[PDB]
Amino acid sequence: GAKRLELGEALALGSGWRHVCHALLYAPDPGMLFGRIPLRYAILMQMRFDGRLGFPGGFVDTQDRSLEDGLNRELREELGEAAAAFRVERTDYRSSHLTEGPHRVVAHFYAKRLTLEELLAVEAGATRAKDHGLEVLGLVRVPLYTLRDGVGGLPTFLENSFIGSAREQLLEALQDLGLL
Amino acid sequence: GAKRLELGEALALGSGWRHVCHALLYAPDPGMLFGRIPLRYAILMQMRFDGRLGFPGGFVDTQDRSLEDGLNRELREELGEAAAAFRVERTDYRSSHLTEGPHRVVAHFYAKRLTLEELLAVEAGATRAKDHGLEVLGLVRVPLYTLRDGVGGLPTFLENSFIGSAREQLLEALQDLGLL
Amino acid sequence: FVGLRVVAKWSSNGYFYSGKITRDVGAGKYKLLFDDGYECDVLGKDILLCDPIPLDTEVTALSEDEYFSAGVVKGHRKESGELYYSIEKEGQRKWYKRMAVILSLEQGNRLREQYGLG
Amino acid sequence: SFVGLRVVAKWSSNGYFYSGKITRDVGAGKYKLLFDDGYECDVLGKDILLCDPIPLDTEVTALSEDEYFSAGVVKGHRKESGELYYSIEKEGQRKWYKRMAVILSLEQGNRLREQYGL
Repeated sequence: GAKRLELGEALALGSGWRHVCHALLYAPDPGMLFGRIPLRYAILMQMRFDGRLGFPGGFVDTQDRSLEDGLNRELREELGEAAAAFRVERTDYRSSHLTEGPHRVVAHFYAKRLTLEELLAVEAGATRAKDHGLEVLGLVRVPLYTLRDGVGGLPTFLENSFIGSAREQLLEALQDLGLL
Repeated sequence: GAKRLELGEALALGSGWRHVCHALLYAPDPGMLFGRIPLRYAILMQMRFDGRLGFPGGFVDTQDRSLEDGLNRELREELGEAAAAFRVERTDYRSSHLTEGPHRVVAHFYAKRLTLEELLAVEAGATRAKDHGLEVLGLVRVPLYTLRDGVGGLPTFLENSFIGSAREQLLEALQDLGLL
Repeated sequence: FVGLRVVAKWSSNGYFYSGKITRDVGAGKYKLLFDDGYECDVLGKDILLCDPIPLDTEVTALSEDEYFSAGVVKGHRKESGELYYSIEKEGQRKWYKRMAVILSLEQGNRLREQYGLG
Repeated sequence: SFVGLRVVAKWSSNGYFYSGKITRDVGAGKYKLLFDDGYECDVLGKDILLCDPIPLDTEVTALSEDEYFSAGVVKGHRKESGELYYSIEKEGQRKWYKRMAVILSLEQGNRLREQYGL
C-alpha cells in the first residue's frame, strides 16, 4: 500500500519528489441526527475536481517557504478567507507517506482541532473561494455514525471515491485522535 | 434497474405507497477548469446523511396539495431560502420509478434549468438550511468533463455511492438535455 | 393459477410482496396484481405460490412509523377482507396486516424450492 | 556481488517499479536500494528486476512533466553524457524520456520477473 516515512526522511528526498499537504479540520459537534445518533465531531472533506473525496490541501510549490506555508496557502484557495482565522503548523503534523500513484509524490498529513464556530465559518464561505466550482466541487461532512442497517453512515461513506490513502488516513486519524 | 412506471400509473396506486420527489438543479456555466476544460453546466447534488450521493428532495405529505408542492417544500428545507427564488413544476417532471427499499415508495424525478446566479445563491446559503449538518452533509457539483487520463472527472464521480437509482437518473438527464 | 394468491418481487432482486395472479401470460410469464394496487408481469422464478406465508417463516415486517425489522411468523388470523400475521421478535409477538409482511431476497429464496413457480 | 548494479524495483508491495541501484546486500534476501530519485530503503529480491537498460519492445509507463503519464513501448536507447534516454513509442509516435521518467506498473514489471527478477 502507501509507505510511510519519518518527516526528516521525506525532507531529505530529492527534487524529483513533489510534496502535497492535506489537513484534517475537525471540531466538537454537540448536535445529533434524528435526536438519537451523536454527530460527535464535524469533519470537513472536499469533493475534488476529479470526482474524488479527500482532505483540504494541495501541492507545495518551490515558491512556498515551507510545507506549512504551502498548506495554509492551499487551504485559503480551497476554503476561503475564513481559513485565515487559524493556521496549521508543524505541531499539527501527523505523518508522511509516499503515494502509490505512478508519480513520485510524498504526502504530509496534518490534523488541526477547531471550534464548532470556526469549522462552520469555513463552510459558509467556501462558496466564494478561488477554487469553488473549479478545483473544489463542494465540501461535505464525514458521518462518524453507523445507521441501524449496519451499512449506512460511515461504512457507506467509505465506499465513495477517495484520493490516495484518504480513507486509511481518515480511519487512522479517527482512531489516533480517539474520536470514535 | 429500478422499475419505471408512468406518472398516472403512480398516482393511481393505493394508499400503501408513499411518494418521494427529488430534483436535479442545473445551470449553464461558461467557466473553464484550468482555462482549457469547459465546465458547460453546473449540476448540484448532495452528500446524504447515509454517506451516499443524491439529489435534493424528500417525502410528500398529506399537507402537500401536489407532488410539486411537496418537492418545493422539501427543497426549501434541504437547500435554504434561496430555493424560494424559483419553483419546480410539472413541466420539469422527468420520470417515476419504484424504489428498491423494503417499504412501498415511488420516486419522482425532476430536472429544472436555472440561471448560474440562482444556482450560486443555493450553494451560498446551503449552510443555513434546516437539514445542513444533519440530513444534508454538503453539496457538490457533478463534473461533466473527463480528464486527460480518461478516468478522472465524470467517470470517477459515477463511482461514488449513490442512493437508489440516482446515478441512472443522473445519466438519463445528461443525455436527454444534451448537458454532456 | 388465475385468482391464486402469491408473494412475488417486481425488481430484479427486491423484496417479495403479496398479490394475486391476474392472468397466465404463457411460457413462465405471469401478470400479477399486488395487494398494494401495482400491476406488472413477473417471471415464474420470481413468484412464490405460497399463501398464507407458513408458520415459522422468517419474514420482514413493516411498521407504520417507517421502521422495518425481521421476525418469525407464529400465527395466522383471518378476518373479513384481511389476513393478519403474528410475528415474533425477541420473544414478543405483534400483529401485522398482510401488506405489512414481505420477504427479503434471502427470506424468499428459501421458499423457491417448495413454492417457486420457476 | 549485486552491489552497484542497476535495477528496477518497487518499494511498495503492489506499487510501481522505479530505476535505481543496489547499494548493499544486507542479508535475509533483502537489498538496500538507492533509487535514482534519492529515496533509499531495503527491498526484497522479489521486488527487484535486474534489468538495465529496460529492453526494447518492453511495455513501460512514461511520465510527463505536470501529472500526466501513459503506457508506451521502448523503441530506442540513447546514452549521452553518461545519462540514459529511452525512446517510447505511443500511437505510432516516438518521444524521448529520461531514465527517471520511465517506470513499470505492477503488471508491466511482473512480466519480467522470470527473466530478470531476483
